[PDB]
Amino acid sequence: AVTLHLRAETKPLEARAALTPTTVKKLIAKGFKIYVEDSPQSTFNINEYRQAGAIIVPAGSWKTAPRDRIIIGLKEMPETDTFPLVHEHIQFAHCYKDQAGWQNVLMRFIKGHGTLYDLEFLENDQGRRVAAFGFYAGFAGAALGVRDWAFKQTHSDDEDLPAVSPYPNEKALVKDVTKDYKEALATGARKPTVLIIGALGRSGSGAIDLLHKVGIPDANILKWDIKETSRGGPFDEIPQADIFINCIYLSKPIAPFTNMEKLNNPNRRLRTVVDVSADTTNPHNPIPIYTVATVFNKPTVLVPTTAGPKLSVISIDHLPSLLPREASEFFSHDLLPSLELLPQRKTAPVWVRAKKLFDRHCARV
Amino acid sequence: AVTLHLRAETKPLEARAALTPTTVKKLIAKGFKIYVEDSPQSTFNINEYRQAGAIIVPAGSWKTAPRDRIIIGLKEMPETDTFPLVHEHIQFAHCYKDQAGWQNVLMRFIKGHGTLYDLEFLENDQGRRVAAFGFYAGFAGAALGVRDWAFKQTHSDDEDLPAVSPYPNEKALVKDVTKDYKEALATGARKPTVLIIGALGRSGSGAIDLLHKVGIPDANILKWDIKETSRGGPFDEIPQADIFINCIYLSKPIAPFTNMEKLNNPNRRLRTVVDVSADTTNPHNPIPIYTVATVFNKPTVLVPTTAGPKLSVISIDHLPSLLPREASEFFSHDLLPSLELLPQRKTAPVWVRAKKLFDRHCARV
Ligand SMILES: NC(=O)c1ccc[n+]([C@@H]2O[C@H](COP(=O)([O-])OP(=O)(O)OC[C@H]3O[C@@H](n4cnc5c(N)ncnc54)[C@H](O)[C@@H]3O)[C@@H](O)[C@H]2O)c1
Ligand SMILES: NC(=O)c1ccc[n+]([C@@H]2O[C@H](COP(=O)([O-])OP(=O)(O)OC[C@H]3O[C@@H](n4cnc5c(N)ncnc54)[C@H](O)[C@@H]3O)[C@@H](O)[C@H]2O)c1
Ligand SMILES: [Cl-]
Repeated sequence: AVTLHLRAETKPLEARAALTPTTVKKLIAKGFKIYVEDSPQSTFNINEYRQAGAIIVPAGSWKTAPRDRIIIGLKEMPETDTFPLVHEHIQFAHCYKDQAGWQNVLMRFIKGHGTLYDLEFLENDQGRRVAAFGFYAGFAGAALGVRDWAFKQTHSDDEDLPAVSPYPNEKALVKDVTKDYKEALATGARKPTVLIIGALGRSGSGAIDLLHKVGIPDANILKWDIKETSRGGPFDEIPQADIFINCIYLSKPIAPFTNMEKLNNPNRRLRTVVDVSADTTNPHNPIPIYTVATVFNKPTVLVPTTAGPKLSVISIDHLPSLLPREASEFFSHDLLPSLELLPQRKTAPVWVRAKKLFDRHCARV
Repeated sequence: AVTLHLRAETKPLEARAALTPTTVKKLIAKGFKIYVEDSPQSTFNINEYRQAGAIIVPAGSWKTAPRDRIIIGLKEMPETDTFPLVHEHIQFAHCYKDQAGWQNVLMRFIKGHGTLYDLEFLENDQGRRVAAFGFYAGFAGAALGVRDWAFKQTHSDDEDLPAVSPYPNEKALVKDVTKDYKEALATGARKPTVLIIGALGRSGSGAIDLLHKVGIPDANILKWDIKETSRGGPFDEIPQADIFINCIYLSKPIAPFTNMEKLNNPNRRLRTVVDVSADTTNPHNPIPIYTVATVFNKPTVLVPTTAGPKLSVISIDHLPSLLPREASEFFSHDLLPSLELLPQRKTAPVWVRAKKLFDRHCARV
């Protein structure tokens, strides 16, 4: 009879939810009791949770909720808040990797006799995260990649892709990319060849998924993972592709995929780099041709080349925000097996690892 | 505007389908035209396919269907069919690994100018299968493993687990297993510990799923993969578990996981071994404790031991046939993205690889 209480998000702009109406309903089928906070920034209507069996409660009511409820939320809590945290919480606390005030954070739990299970460290036994936002970052990344290539075909070099905003569902995004894509083809541009390094992961998968839905031929989509890069870069297949999408979780050092001298070639076809990895400050960044982390309001940045057509990078570090409903559905569904195991949290190693990680980190203050 | 024609299976006791009413409905929405044969032996009611929007046609219609329709089936043609095969066919034809009659099968295509796209060699660019039957193999294996362990609590050593028969659905199989599991716990047996090697793969995840659905604590389920076995065998944890489920894909020699010397021990708790891999014939076999390939009517074989309690092996090589419905849903769902590229089969690499494989084996006659 586990009880869960979905905290409304307070980080501004944040529209994703850690439980969606669909998983709330699955959870109720399993005998969970579920409270959901009314949150007007959430991309899900409160009515959808109500049809699903949720008990609707006011925003912020977690604070005064009985200490049997598990508080589940997605992003970290207000800085303004300094009161002791008494419940077990599930959330991204962003305090395990020395982000300043991480001690304040843990202090509030220590003083409350409260527990943090950190979404970011829910792993299976082999070290893979159970729930991440990969797919839709890759999906959204690819989609702006296409809109950027398309914009370069229909507008002069001195206009940049304008400021982009989130979409209420996937079908609305695909229609808009599709429209821009068809406009590009009317100018006589060749359909893009799109190179994806790291294609077998979550984001690679989403990228590929977007491209199909948009209508780029399958043979136009090159799908590289470990074995295709193993010789080491730079790779000639990068300047030659129209769009290059870097998905990939960087760990090892690794040689660069491409560099300024290979890209300064008047035979270069590459219009658009979409760095889903966005490991820009890393000293082994496989694509060191840019520095700016782009954002929604300014989604692309020029790569100053001496030769070839105008080349731009997308390096948004918050891509799944483009599609909050779908990023929330896939993530909640990724999380749900482990949620089903909350009645066993005191012995299930997914939950025990996360409690021990918490223990290890409190010992550090 | 592809047309697909779902052929009725003729292989004795084959109840699965390559397309389910559910993927038919998704394919129709992408603008495919789908005809479904009305099947005596299929686990789906023809109404389900009719209400998904298939056109219903008699058994055997594919034989004279126009050559615009792609004929999709699951298993092999009757050995006794000799007429020329004129269509594009998608199925498991089993003639690429030199099975007796492989030329005869190919000859039927050569005489007819047909084309085989073999379901078994449908793979991505990194050489991994797009669609296999792993999950419900592991799920059905685990059910049978838990049901054997339990039988050994409630019955005597001279009795073996009774013959099993396909189930109409998951819930039914789960209700049986749960009941037998509940009775076994009344005898004061310890909740079993189940070790799964190959846990991360398709069959591993199926095995984990069943175990959860029957209420085996997550902490009792030891989920091992490539990392956990690198030190190499034998492994002391195998004799110490109640149940061991081998879900590995075996691709090179590796030291055995266990052996009779280690099994021949007063202290051993291991009661039931489920070899889902069922690589009995292979020299690399990592559990060579048994020689017999068990079957539904006789699903365990005795392992003779000189010490410890009664031990059995389950080595059924057609586990997915016990849940033909679910097995079909999961297969058809995995194959679905590939079926969506059929308009592009002449250039989509996944299909071009299969056409290429076919032209290679044809040249061989
Ligand atoms: N920009 C964003 O908004 C955003 C959002 C979420 C995640 N991410 C980031 O995206 C990256 C990947 O996410 P993911 O979930 O898809 O990881 P993932 O593990 O699922 O995929 C990583 C893939 O890249 C492959 N790979 C690793 N190194 C490689 C190399 N040298 N050459 C070729 N292939 C290689 C891996 O084998 C794997 O298939 C991570 O850095 C993640 O933090 C970014
Ligand atoms: N018995 C049946 O009815 C039936 C039906 C389908 C498949 N299978 C068999 O199932 C086996 C696996 O099927 P799958 O779809 O789960 O394969 P899979 O590739 O999806 O997963 C195989 C897993 O084994 C792991 N692994 C490989 N070698 C290992 C080792 N030495 N130690 C530990 N882990 C190892 C891999 O990392 C992978 O996670 C295959 O041999 C297939 O032939 C049997
Ligand atoms: Cl073209």
